[PDB]
Amino acid sequence: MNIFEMLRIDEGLRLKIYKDTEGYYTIGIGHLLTKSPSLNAAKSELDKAIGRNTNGVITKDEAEKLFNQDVDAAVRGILRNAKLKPVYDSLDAVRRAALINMVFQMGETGVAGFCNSLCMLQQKRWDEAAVNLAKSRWYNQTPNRAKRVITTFRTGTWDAYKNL
Ligand SMILES: *SCC1=C(CS*)C(C)(C)N(O)C1(C)C
Ligand SMILES: [Cl-]
Ligand SMILES: [Cl-]
Ligand SMILES: [Cl-]
Ligand SMILES: [Cl-]
Ligand SMILES: [K+]
Ligand SMILES: [K+]
Repeated sequence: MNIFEMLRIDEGLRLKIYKDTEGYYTIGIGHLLTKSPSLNAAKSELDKAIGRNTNGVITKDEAEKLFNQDVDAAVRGILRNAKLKPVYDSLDAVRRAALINMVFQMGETGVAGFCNSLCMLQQKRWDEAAVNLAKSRWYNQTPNRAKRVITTFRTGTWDAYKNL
């Protein structure tokens, strides 16, 4: 297991535009296109992202290219973020993947909204952090994914992604 495999499990793979869990047009492995309700706006964003006129359909290779860019940008963003970098740097590689997963799903600003949990993680109070992480909109709206991510933070293992 690694961050790519983990996010592939949590995000799926779809080659046509679809709506994510929040109703927003997305493609590939969780590549958000736009929050606009306009499908034509989403199709325009897709063509810009891929560099050709796609009409809403891409190949697996193209989905994986966007995914690699998105993972890279998430990590680089964490490192540029004065709130998230110290916590990231304090963690082992498995827990780092859980943090990247959260940032991929909700963005840097959203994860910075988890400061109470982030402090507990930085202090390596793993069970306390896990309890606090679940007191969130995130957990309520995507509980199965959140439970996997939280187990990864609690244990520092890949156990939640083993049967999957
Ligand atoms: S998210 C709140 C913050 C933490 C965790 S306790 C810390 C890394 C120490 N950081 O400076 C804050 C104030 C942003
Ligand atoms: Cl892009
Ligand atoms: Cl296709
Ligand atoms: Cl708590
Ligand atoms: Cl879920
Ligand atoms: K998804
Ligand atoms: K995403």
